[PDB]
Order: sequence, then C-alpha cells, then structure tokens
Amino acid sequence: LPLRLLGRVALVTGGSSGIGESIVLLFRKHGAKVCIADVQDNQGQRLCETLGGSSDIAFCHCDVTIEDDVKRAVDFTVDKFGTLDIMVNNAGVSGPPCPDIRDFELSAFDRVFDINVRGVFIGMKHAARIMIPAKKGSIISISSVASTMGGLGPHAYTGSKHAVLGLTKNVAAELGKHGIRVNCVSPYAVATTWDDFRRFVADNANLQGVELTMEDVANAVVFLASDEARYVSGMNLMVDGGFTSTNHALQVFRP
Amino acid sequence: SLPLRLLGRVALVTGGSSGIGESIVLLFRKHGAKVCIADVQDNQGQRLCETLGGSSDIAFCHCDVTIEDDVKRAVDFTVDKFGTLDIMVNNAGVSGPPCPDIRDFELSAFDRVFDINVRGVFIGMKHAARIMIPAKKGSIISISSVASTMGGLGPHAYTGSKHAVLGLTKNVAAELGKHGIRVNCVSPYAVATDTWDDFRRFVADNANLQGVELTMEDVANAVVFLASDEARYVSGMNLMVDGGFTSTNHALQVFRP
Amino acid sequence: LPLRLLGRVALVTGGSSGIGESIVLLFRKHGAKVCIADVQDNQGQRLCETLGGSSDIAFCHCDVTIEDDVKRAVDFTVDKFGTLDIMVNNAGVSGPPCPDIRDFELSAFDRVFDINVRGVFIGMKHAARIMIPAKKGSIISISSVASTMGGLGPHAYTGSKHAVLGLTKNVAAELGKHGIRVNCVSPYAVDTWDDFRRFVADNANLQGVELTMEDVANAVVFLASDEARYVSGMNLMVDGGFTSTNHALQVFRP
Amino acid sequence: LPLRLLGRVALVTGGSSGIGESIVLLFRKHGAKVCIADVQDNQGQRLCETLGGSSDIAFCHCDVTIEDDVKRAVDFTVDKFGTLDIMVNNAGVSGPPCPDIRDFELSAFDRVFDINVRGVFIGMKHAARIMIPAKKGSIISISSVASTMGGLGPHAYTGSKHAVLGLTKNVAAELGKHGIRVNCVSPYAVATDTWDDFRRFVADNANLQGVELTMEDVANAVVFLASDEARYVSGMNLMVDGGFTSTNHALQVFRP
Repeated sequence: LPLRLLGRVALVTGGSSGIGESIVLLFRKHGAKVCIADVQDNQGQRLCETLGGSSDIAFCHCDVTIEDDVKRAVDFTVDKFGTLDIMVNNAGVSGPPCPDIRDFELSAFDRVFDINVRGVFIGMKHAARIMIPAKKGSIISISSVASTMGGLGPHAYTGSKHAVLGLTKNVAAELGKHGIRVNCVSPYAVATTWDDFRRFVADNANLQGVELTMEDVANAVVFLASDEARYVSGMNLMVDGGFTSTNHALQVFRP
Repeated sequence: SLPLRLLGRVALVTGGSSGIGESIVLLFRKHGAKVCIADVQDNQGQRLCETLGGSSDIAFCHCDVTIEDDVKRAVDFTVDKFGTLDIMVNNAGVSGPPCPDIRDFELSAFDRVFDINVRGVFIGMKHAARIMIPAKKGSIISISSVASTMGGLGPHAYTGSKHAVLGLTKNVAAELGKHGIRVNCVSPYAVATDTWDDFRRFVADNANLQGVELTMEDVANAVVFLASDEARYVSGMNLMVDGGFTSTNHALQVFRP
Repeated sequence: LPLRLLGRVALVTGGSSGIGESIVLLFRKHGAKVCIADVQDNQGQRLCETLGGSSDIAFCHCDVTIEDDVKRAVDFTVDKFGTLDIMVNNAGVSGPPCPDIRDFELSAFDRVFDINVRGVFIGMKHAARIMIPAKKGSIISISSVASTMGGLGPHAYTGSKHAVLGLTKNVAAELGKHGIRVNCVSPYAVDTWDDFRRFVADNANLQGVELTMEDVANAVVFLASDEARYVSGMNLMVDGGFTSTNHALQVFRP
Repeated sequence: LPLRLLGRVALVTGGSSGIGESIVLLFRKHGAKVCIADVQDNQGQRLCETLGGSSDIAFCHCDVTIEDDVKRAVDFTVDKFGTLDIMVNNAGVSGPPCPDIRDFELSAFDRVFDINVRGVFIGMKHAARIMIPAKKGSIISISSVASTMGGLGPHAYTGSKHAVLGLTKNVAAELGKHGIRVNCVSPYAVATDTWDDFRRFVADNANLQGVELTMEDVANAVVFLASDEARYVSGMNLMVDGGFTSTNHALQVFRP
C-alpha cells in the first residue's frame, strides 16, 4: 500500500512548533513534501536543522498577518515542489485570560482577530490562487473546541474560533464548484504546574483513559488531507473526545 | 389593561436612526421604554431626531461604534439622561460589496467589516457590562443574520463576522450569567429594507415560509421579546427570524417543486 | 392594546398539570380559547373544575399514543370553537434514570419513544389536517435541553428529544408552503424538592433567577402570537444559556 | 507500516449489501476480522460465497429489531474471534416518499423508527456488554445528512436520523468513562432511466462538484473512526456530504 500523501505538496503555517510541528512530521512520514511558513526566520531553520536537510522540506519566513508574506510563501512553495495541494492554517494564539469583561483591552482583542481570523482568510485567499486553476486541493484550519461552545476560553479567542468556522463553511461554499475541500479541526485542550494542568483537563474530559496528544490532532489533519476525505468539506472535525457534544454538570453519568 | 411590556426600562440602540434600528426604537417606545439612539453622521442623526419629534423619553448621542470612547460616551450619556441602562441593542452592521471570487477579495474590505460587525459589538457588550454588572440585571441583544449559522448566504467577511457575533454572544453569556445579565442575538432572513420588486420576489421564492414577507417590524418584535421579562430565562440564544430558512434545505425538491 | 391571542383557538395536549397547565392558563389570559386533551377524565375535568366552567375552555379525553384519540380531540376542538389555530404538544415523559446502558430495558425504551415522538407526530399530522386548508397556524412542541446535548438525561429521553427537533425542522419544511409555523421549546430542568432546587440552580449558567413554569409558558405564548409570524423551524431554548456554554474548565465560574 | 486495523474484531449489521458491504470489504483490506449480521440468511451467506472463503469473516443471521438476535450476533462474534472491538450499525431504511403529511401512515412511521433507532440502540447496548469490561472499543452508526437538516427526506426518516445523533451523543457521554468511542457517519445521497437521472440530479445540487460520492468514500470515513487515528474522537457526526449541509446556495451568491 502506497503512502497516503505521496507526491502531494503541503504548506503549513506555524509548523515550527507545537501542533504544526506534529503535522509537518506526520505529513513527511506519509510521503508529502512540506513547506513551513513561520515567524523568526532563524527558528524555522533551527527546527529544520533538527529534522535534517531533506530535499522534501523547506522553510519560508512569513508573518501570517501580512498578506504579502503569505503570498510569498505560496509562491515559494510552488517554485520548490511545483504545485500546492494542501494548505494548513495552524497559526493561532489565545490572548491572556481575562475573567472580567470590564478589563478586556481592545488592543488585546484586535491582536487575536488579526492572527486567528485575518491570518486564516489570507491563507485561504492565496491557496485559492493556486488550487482553483488546478481544480483540486484541501484547505485545513486548526480551530479549537471554542469554535462551538462558549465559556471554554477568553472572549476574543472564542469569537475568533467561531469566525474561523464561519469562514470555513462560506469558503467551502465558494470553492466547492472547483473541487476544493475546506475543513477545520477543533481540538480539546492539549498539555504541552504541568501535571496540574494535565490532571485538570483529564478530569473534565468526557473520554477517560487516554490523553489528547499532539499526534492525535495531526492524525485528524492527515485524514482530511488525503483522498479518504475526498468528499469531506465544510466540516468541523472535533478531536475533543466528546467534550462539546456532552455536559456532565447534572451528574447523570459522572459522579 | 395590562401594563406596557417595557415600562420604565432604559434602552440604548446603536444604529437606531434607520433600518431595523429605527423599527426597534419605535417599537420599544410603544411598549413604554426610554430609548437613546447612538448613530453616526449627526446629519442623519439629526434627521431622525426631528423625524420622531421632541419627546422627553428619547435622546440622541453621536457615536462611531468603531471607537471605544464614543460608545463609552453613549452609555455614560444614557445613564445621565434616564438614570440607568437596562437594554443594550447592537444593531450597527454592514455587509460589504458582493465578491464572487475570493481571489479578488481585498483585505481592506475584509478589515472594515470585522471592525464594525465584531469589534463594534464587543465594545457595546463591554460598556453595557460596566453598568449592568453592579445593577445585577440587564439584557444585551445583537442583530446577527442567517449568515451566523450557514455558509453561502453572503460574502466571506460578512459570514465570518456574523459567526463571530454568535460566538461572542455565547461566551459573554457565560461570563455575565453570574450577574443575572442575559445576552442573546437575533438573526433575520433577508429583509427588503422596479428592482425592489425583483429582489422582493427573489427572497420570497427561496423562502421556506410562503404567504408572508419578512418586515422590519417582525425583527423588532423578536427583540422586544428578548428585552422583556418574558425572556427572563433566555440567554445564549440565536433567535432565528428566518421562517425556517436555515433549518431546512429544499435543494432535493422533497417538498418544494 | 388588544390581547395577544384574541379569537385564536388552541389545543393543548397534556394541559391538565405541569407546564401544560401553565400554558393553558396563560393562553386564556391573552384571550385564547383553549381545549385540553389529557388522560384520566376523573382528573382531566376535576382540574377543569378548579379553573371554572367557562365557555372558552373545554376538555377532551385523549391518549396521545392513539391516533384516533388525537383525531377526536382536533375534531372536537373545531366543533366547539370553529377552527384550530394553535397546537401544543406537551405530552412528554422521561423514564426512570438508568446509569448503565447494560441494564436499559427495551420496553422502557419503547414507551418513551411512543409518547415523546409518536405522540408529537400524530399531533402535527392532525393539526395539519385543519391548518392546511386555512393556510394559517402555529404548531409548538415542548422539547427540553436534551434536544441539543447529550448527558442531560437518560438515553431514550435524549434520543426522543432529538427526534422531536428533527421532526420539527422537517415538518416545518413541508408546512412552510402553506403558511404554517412549526417550532419547539426546550426548557432547562424545572425534602428532595428543595435539594433538587439548589442543584439545578448551582449548575445553572444564569444565576439570581429560577426557571419557573410561567417562564416556559411565556416562550410558547411568543411563538403562538403574530409577534413570531416569521419564526419557524426554531428550537427556542429557555435554558438560560445552559446548553450554549460549558463551565467545566472554570474560566468564568469558580 | 502495519495495517490500520490489524487484529481488531468488528461486527457489521447490514453488511450484506450497500454501504455495509463496502465497510466489510474495506475493514478486511486493513487487516480486520469481520462478522456480518444481516437478515435473509440465504442471501447473507450468498455474499459470504460472493466475497470468497476466509477464516477471518463470518455470518450470523440477525434481525436488528429483535434484541435476542443482536445479542446472539455479539455472542457469536466473541466466540469466533475472541473479542469485539468495532461495532457498526448500518441497518437502516427510509420509507416511501410522502409529499403530504396528511397521508402519512403511522404504521409506516412505526417501522422506520423500529429499524433506524431501536435497532441502533440495541446494537450499542450489546456492544457495551463486551466493550465495557475490556475498557476499549469503537461504536459507529451510519446516519445521513437528514440527521442535521430538515427537508432532505421523509418525516419518519428525518426524525430517526436525528434520534440517532442524539443517542450517539448521549451514549458517548455514558461510555466515555470506560474509554469507548461512539460516533456516527452521515453521508450525502449515494447513487448506487432513473439511474443516470437520479445520479445527475444529486450531482447538480451538490456543493462539491467534479467528484461523485461513492460507497467507498463513506467506508473510508468509518475506517478512520474505527482506527487509532480517531483515538480521541467521540460524539462526532462526521459528515461525508461534501459541504451540502453546512451551505445553502438558494440565494445564488456563489452558484448561478
């Protein structure tokens, strides 16, 4: 059986660390060619040194809040590997916790929407510039459980994660007529006072007995990137173990 | 007979000079409320100001909802006129030009829509909260649209912002529930605010509910409901006024020819 | 200002007690003529004696699990008051708590779907028989928060409440072409009396107010009136934000 | 790289034909052992002769509307292959089209809920009897787009598909504490005079153009939720509708 992504070209924004690093590593294992677009042009190569000088991985410096940067990333990728088949919008931030809305600064608010929403739309816009004439492609954005439910995070974070789902569904509507799939992946809180946050998210988890790892989220992306999701679009794939579809506040099934 | 449904309540309406906001203001006033309009362009702001008359239970404050200090002055003005703030209506909203190809969507156009639709709504929540939290009572209502739940019903920036408003509504409802404050949003179907007849026929043909046309007063009635004590335990709700448009899909012609 | 439901005829299934009793009382305050369809004539009229022997309220005995019973209710209401404008499907049960699915009896399962789903569909079907030629009407079903989220109740209950939402949306699709509105109302939970009262309030999103039966009734009155003349396919939550939020991570609640 | 389901035991209700046949064939390609539970034991083995002879596939006659039948299916599978790791509830019917609710017979209504809802719950109940002491497993039900949107099918069908989603979420809540994943897969209409014309019709109203929804596409979704790549996926309605339910092209914003 061939590798699930053999020959496909992928661009991953924020791939230098965190979930993006997992996605990049998993994509390579399944035969993909991957370009990382991330800030701090030193660190993206610094990660690239760790994984080696493979001729199927490349780094482009890109601030996803600048349209011309993301443009240069896509133009760079198609010049290395000849096309662009997968676009992963992983750049995302949360903002500081704010327990009282009366202390929520609009500057903090503005920054989160600039990165979480504007950055994702720019990625869709320039991936579309390649994928539409090819009549094929797969666009994947990393949302979180805050895309479907309130109270799971700060206001600007929750609003932006909802906005990403709305963009996903609307752009899925426009790009469906060209064969382009748009989807988003919404994870539960992932660890990495360490075992204290690790215990907390596990105690409030619906699914007990396994910990949500970064590789779990990556596996969801790999699915939506491959031809096994060939007819999947406009979908918010939850990797929350059932956290959002349930509520154990009345203690019907949990003590 | 029975008392008026909003008697003695103070309301602030952003964008009340025209359109749906004008209906909300007029309906609120019919049910006994005191209303302050916050709207831009004092030329249009005075335009309605004279239009309604000179009553001592209506007032106008000039406010660009994209400026936090403007909305701050609106709230501070209202509580100085009528003594408190019980209802906050975020009706300022824009759609943007139609754009059929994402490859031609300008980020400046994108930025403007989110500034007004999302940032303006959050600022309204933030400063209404500054009054309503110490009173331990209030009702915040935002005017979304059917684009808050379904894709393809409008441009990208519009659909994203309407989704963002629903997300803010639910999240702020989570924070303000502790204090007895209700946060909800109202999502209308397209309203026809010779080409008028042509758009009017188009939205009616694609409507789920036939034999009636969505008027501005219909949307206002939904707000009046969520503003009153008949919605005393309603919060976090996206009250659709779409006649079933979003909950159904007649593309397979099971029930429509 | 006139009463919000003046001259309107309403049928309420399960209106002898609980939420249905409040819906009936509220409907009458707003000028409606109301027919109650409920079991146990010995009690169905006995409560109808406490309200009084008015000429704008009537009782018909009806097992909502029997199609011919619901049929006679609608035929009775129309013969009393001349038409049928509002149909309220309030008959609903939950079943015993079952903490382990391996002990869930299928007979218990069958009974809940018979009353909660089959009873609601029969109500829609025979209300439709009147409302379609009139080209007007409003059908309202009483769901609960279990219509949108799992874990808030037993399996058969949660499944049936989801089924009611699905029927509501699908029948809204068919009856929209005739001007008929279909909606559903999903309430939050309303010495064990007092200790249940504190428990639902502690886990409530909206604090400082308790969900009363009159609150749910007000939602129905809204969807029954012309103030909702363009509302259809809607699941109106009266849960104070309970289903749209989750305080398990203690972001906003301690 | 090993096969994605190597050593896992799966029970598939309705596996003789349609989507279930593809799920069985795909599961087998990825190393799984499969038991088919389907009515009409005549045809039920006829497929088991169609696919071929194998010591990793088996057939049990089972009416999913009878609890004791499904019970015997699970007890049969565990005795053949030693455990039960995957349970697929594919048995499902739709009922005749009914354009006017005033002509909808309650007998027709009763039959659809008996098979679509009661059959699915029985499958969950008896899969749970095995999977809870093992502290592992994956339960997958085949819903359709009618689980999320009205108007896409008859009333009894749409109600039952909604009920299945509700059961999925609620049972996911109870079985999460044991490590058991419950999910459902909701496909768009699959084609396989009125063949090429129903096929041309669902494609015109599809959001995603240039690709036809095949049965193998739906099977791939199940394989995903059956494997350890969905190890933390539960309570999920995985749409395979190409974006059909998340969009609405009635206003012709993006489609002419």
